[PDB]
Amino acid sequence: GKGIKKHLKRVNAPSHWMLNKMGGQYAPKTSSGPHKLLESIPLVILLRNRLKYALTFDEVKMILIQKIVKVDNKVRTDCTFPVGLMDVIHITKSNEYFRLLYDIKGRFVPHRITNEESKYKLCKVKKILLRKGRLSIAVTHDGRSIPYIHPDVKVNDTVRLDLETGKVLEHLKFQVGSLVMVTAGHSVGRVGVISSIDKNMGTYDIIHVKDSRNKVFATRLSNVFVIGDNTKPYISLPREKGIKLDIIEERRNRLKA
Amino acid sequence: MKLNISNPLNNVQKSIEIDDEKKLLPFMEKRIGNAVPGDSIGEEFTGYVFRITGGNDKQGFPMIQGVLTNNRVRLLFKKGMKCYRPRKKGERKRKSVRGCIVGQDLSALNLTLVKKGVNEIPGLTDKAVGKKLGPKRASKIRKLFNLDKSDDVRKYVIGRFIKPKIQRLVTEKRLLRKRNLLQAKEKRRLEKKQQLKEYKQLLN
Amino acid sequence: DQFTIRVKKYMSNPLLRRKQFALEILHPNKGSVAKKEVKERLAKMYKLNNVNTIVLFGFKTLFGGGRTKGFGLIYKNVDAVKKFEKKYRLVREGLIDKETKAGRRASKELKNRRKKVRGT
RNA sequence: GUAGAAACUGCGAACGGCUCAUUAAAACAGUUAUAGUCUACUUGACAUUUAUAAGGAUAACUACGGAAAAGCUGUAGCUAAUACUUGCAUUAUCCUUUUGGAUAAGUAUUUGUUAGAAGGAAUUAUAACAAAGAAGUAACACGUAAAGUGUGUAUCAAUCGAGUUUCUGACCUAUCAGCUUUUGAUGUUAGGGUAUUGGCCUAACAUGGCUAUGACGGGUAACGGGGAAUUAGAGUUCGAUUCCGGAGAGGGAGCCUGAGAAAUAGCUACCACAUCUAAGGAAGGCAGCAGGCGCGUAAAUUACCCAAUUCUAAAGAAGAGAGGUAGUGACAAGAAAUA
Repeated sequence: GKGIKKHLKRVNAPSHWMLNKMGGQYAPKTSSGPHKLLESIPLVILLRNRLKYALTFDEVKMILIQKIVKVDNKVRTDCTFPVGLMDVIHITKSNEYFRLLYDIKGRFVPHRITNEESKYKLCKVKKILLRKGRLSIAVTHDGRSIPYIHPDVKVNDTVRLDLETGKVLEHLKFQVGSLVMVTAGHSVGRVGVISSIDKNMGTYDIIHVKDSRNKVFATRLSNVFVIGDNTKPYISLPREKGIKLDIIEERRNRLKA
Repeated sequence: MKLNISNPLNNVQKSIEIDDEKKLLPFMEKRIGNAVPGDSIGEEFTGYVFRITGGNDKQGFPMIQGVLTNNRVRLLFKKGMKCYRPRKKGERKRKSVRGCIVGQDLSALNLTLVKKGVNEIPGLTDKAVGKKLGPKRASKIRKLFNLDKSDDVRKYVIGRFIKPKIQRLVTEKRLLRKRNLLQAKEKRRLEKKQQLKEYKQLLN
Repeated sequence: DQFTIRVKKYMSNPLLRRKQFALEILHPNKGSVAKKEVKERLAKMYKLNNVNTIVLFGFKTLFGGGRTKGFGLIYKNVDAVKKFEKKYRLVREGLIDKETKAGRRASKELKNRRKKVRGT
């Protein structure tokens, strides 16, 4: 037959998964869920190859059996569960909270997060639908459906979704001064203020983003994520703060120690 | 030749082994389900009537009720056909089968007695075996004993000491499940109403 | 004999009730020291009253001798060892005995046992 | 309470593995579309026209049997189920104006008449009226804060995918120059069919469509690509073979179940082979892993294990010739004795 493929070859795995060639012939195919396979990482990899808590898949299963790891404050027990771009995974045993982010290089890194920030996740809206009764519902990057959004929320906006109540608290627009983070581009993981946008009739829309050091980089509209206004980010960025350094000064300031 | 006679009322059966062709001649050209006077087999069988209900041909190929021939045929077998066991879902197979008309080919016959005669047969109508296992549904127990909804029927289950458990009970956990569903629906409607109200209030 | 322990990337793992680390045993001009000695060595290092809560694996003596790298785990207790660790490792440690070694004969027997061919 | 053979039920077996025969604008690759569609598991939302809980019927099993033989099964008797099947409040709207009165009640899908947050553009979302209208909304099982979960279910959305689809890109050959068009060739109209668009098919109609910028043929010892050898730069040759896509399971065709197959360690038939037979009849598909014969210049063990990687399940705990380990191994590659 020709049904859905259910295996993932090790070399065919996404690059940011960052697995070794000789470490077996297969990679864990993420179960279908809230995030795309390419745009996410299974929690098996998250806490075997990143947190190093478990050194085999079986120990990953042993961890997951105890309802101790919660993705967005709800217990998850699927080994190949897609965690996705930004969300709060809380481990109760060590009482630690990680918000998943990108880095300037473009891999998925857990970021240590305090309790007050761990109940406060960001969701980039992707679609605005209206169902029966003229009730509007937002489809977010998280694969989440939020009914009864404010009318002022637009298609590309980003809402602060509270983890417990699942309700939006406030939304951020996509003006030319809005802080943004690139999610899949050549400049994945970069953070900037959106210098400008341009609308292409019937084709991809490009936006040019200004860095902290006045560095302009362009990207497609489909893979940007508003993370705040001009004032400041609404989350805590990793140690590079989303500032991608050039290949020269990166070596230069790595050398000095 | 090996007439397997069954009394379903007593749930008991007897194997009669015969060889003479004139003895079973009256059964010739009688399709399945036919009632035939079971007289010529022997003196004791005089009086009873037998319902022809199955058989197996000389090569062991069983009989059916559909194909009304006197020999073997092959045909496709469905999932719900009564002479075939599928190995996987939706699998169909073509197998030989022997027609319902009975002739001088059957290596075995299966018959049931329908009408009592005048004699008695040892072990065929003397003793009887009951259900051999009681019903499990509470409705079945309630119908068998006729005690309506007066009291729990778990005290009036038949023994093996050890009793099978009864389905479709009136357990307090069942009642709790129903009330939990009710209150879940209620609070869901309540949160719907308040969230509609807050949407209306934030519209302006 | 005289040797020294060196423990690297030591991190607590409450999720498995373990603490994970890598061990290099420096024994210059001396052969490889068996696992028992390093066992009570780190037992007194971490003030452990019991030694069977130790699992040691992946000991490589390196080129030229005098060093040996490896991995070790402590456990909260024997119950944690039994719960969170594989049976081949338990057998290697010696706290349980090996199971029946029929192997793939089970597979061939299970294929011989075709459903409703053996009434039992 | 703990378990629990068998069996019914559920899920999977459509993944994986192997091979490269077919295939020359086909497949494939980059680039699009799906405003022309389907989509199990998983994830998020969320529902409409006897009840202190409804019905029969069956496996396992019991006993009587047949056949040389097989994943063969006949008759009689019971019983279960999350197998199969029936079936029980409420909400919203208008008026005096917290409150009292008054009014209305089908999810997809289909038809007809209208109004009309987003897209690039709507016959869009949605809404109104008139007709139909599936399937459902728990007659189900275990227990978490010093009320939860599992299983199942309508619709939408996401996700894992898929089918079609735009543009562009291929080796030799003209001792292949005109092809296609009754028998669909090119297009229109209407319909049928499909998950959807489409000559995909049917009917009517028109005479179109491609071609020296090589059509149509022929050849390929041709699966395509990522890639490999050789390279100063150009180039030339190779790519069965780690990954991706395609195709196939001796050759054809047909079909059931299923979300997904024109499946082949699923079925049906024919052709070619070929096994057992008491001669009546049964049963088969190593281009899966080993291994054998044959062919050849030309290629390994009828080994061990699920410990790692990962998949399936009723999902720690079972399986997995996937895969890993070792054996044979002067295919290649690296270091390096004979002082």
